[PDB]
Amino acid sequence: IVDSFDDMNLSESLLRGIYAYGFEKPSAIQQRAILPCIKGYDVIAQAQSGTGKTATFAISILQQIELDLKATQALVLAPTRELAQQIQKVVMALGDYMGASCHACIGGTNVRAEVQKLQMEAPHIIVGTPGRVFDMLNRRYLSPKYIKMFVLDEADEMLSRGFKDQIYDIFQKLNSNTQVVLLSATMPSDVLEVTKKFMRDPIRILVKKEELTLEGIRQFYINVEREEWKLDTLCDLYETLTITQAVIFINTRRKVDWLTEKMHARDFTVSAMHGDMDQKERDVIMREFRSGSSRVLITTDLLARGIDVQQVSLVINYDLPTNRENYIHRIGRGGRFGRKGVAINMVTEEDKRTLRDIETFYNTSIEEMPLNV
RNA sequence: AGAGAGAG
Ligand SMILES: COC(=O)[C@H]1[C@@H](O)[C@@]2(O)c3c(OC)cc(O[C@@H]4O[C@@H]([C@H](O)CO)CO[C@H]4OC)cc3O[C@@]2(c2ccc(OC)cc2)[C@@H]1c1ccccc1
Ligand SMILES: Nc1ncnc2c1ncn2[C@@H]1O[C@H](COP(=O)(O)OP(=O)(O)NP(=O)(O)O)[C@@H](O)[C@H]1O
Ligand SMILES: [Mg+2]
Repeated sequence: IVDSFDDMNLSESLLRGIYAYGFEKPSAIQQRAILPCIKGYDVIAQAQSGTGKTATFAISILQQIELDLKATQALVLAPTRELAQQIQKVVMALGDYMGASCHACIGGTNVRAEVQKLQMEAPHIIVGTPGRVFDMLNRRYLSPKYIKMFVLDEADEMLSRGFKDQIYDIFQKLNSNTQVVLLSATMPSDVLEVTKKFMRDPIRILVKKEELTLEGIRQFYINVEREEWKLDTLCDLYETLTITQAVIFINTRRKVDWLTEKMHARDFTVSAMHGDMDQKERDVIMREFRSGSSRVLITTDLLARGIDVQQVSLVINYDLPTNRENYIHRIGRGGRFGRKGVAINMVTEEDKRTLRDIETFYNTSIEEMPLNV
């Protein structure tokens, strides 16, 4: 445990970028994981939502970069285009002063423009989503020759059944000596088993499941009775609220579109976000929510992981998540870096089992919503 | 399953 960025043997010009970004003291995960990452160990880093995992790996990557080698030295993957873009902006701002280059390799962007930029000069760090990154590797416009660090953010999503093969196909193009770093708020037992295909006696920084939920996010439930409409329950509640910014999670794209329309039909101002929209529209919606121009986003799990909007203080689970790990991530959209937030769960009878599994596994208190608001 | 995840 190192409690000061000055105590981490970081180059002075990386420190200029850290302090310019506004950080003053390292968070708990930063105090524990930056040094092992810099030293080149494989690291599994679990830590509570919103406590600074991004800068943990960005700082470690930037300290390792050989700036005058104009070649890609580090590859970071994320499960969604929005998260990859967010991560890219953090690395680029931390690395700006020292002159590290960081390029986003994500789907839905002009390929010719990207290929020309890569042809101009290989960026030091690539942050991307797996499909586009593997495409660029396969076309040979991205070279793995000097990649010595491979970071999976949201690692347990990236190593799930639907992604692990994409990750493994990219991993095949990397040198055997590549350092591997995995970070997530959740690290379930099945994923930790999978990590042996990727990693060599790694350092494990884990959180006890009964201590994972954030103290500052008050969790509540509302029972929806059999004859009641969940839509009325949300609208009645939504009226009695003064929102700064809020996220409402829905399990399907179809239902996001439907709910957005219903809410507009009751003169509520919301915007919708999901993965079947054009990337230009996704970018606009995200930008307007980050800036505070729209106050309430209705979304799928596209935005459950990693997305950081400080002003979000309210999460509503209109549908409960289909796996318990996404519960942690969804409610973690509020309460970023020690702010107090609220999460509200709508619970129909068929939802009780799901919510019960969440409560007992994480040993967390979910209380009946009071009238205080 | 859902949700994500290249190009054309
Ligand atoms: C089991 O096979 C796979 O894992 C493959 C396929 O799944 C794959 O083709 C694949 C998709 O299939 C429907 C969809 C996909 O995203 C969706 O659809 C995109 C397009 O619309 C659909 O093509 C648009 O964006 C996404 O919606 C927004 C990415 C993707 O990448 C793949 C791929 C295949 C070849 C390739 O270079 C030759 C690059 C990517 C997977 C892959 C394989 C290795 C490494 C990473 C990813
Ligand atoms: N040392 C720090 N001091 C102050 N703010 C910080 C520090 N590190 C990170 N932050 C901010 O805390 C917020 C959360 O950081 P982020 O890296 O997104 O968290 P995370 O641990 O990855 N959360 P998640 O992916 O949802 O599990 C961002 O606004 C960061 O700028
Ligand atoms: Mg994160």
